Amino acid sequence: AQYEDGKQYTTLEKPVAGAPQVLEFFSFFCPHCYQFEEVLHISDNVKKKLPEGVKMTKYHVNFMGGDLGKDLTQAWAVAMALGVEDKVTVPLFEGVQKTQTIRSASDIRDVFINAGIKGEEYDAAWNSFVVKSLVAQQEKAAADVQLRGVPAMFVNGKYQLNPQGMDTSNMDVFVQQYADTVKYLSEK
Repeated sequence: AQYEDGKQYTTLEKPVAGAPQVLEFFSFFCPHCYQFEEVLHISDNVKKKLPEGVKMTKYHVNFMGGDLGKDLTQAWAVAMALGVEDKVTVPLFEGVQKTQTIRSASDIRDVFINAGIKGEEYDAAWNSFVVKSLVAQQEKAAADVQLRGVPAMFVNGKYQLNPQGMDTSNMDVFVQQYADTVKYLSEK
């Protein structure tokens, strides 16, 4: 057929109960994730095609970058709690990988301050248990899909996107296939 298990996607041996409908994993340290987000715009292209009543969820991962990697997962939790993901995603990627001016937790915070988030507001969120549980949720989700690498995307806790089974040709043909595959999986 057009969409095939083992080609555009794979099927988790162990489906995840109560998982987000569309779950993306990434790291601000991840060069392919930079490409995915800032050049290919995978998230946005996927969202433009998602059915009504389907939400996209995006989690950060710890295993790249040591202590700064975990700081970034905690800051991503802050971004989720404050609902400012679309203000900090680009300057966090560029700060980590382009300018490489993000080297400490304070440098991360600066990105939020510069983006208009009040210091008191960031710090309260940073130290909150709501953010601790969001960090735990992201870690839990990684365990549940038995995550081995980023970027990655899972649909309805049952299917894993398999970009190596898609075409690499035109980045755009690739992006369209990826987005088309997510939509197909969402309706499966």
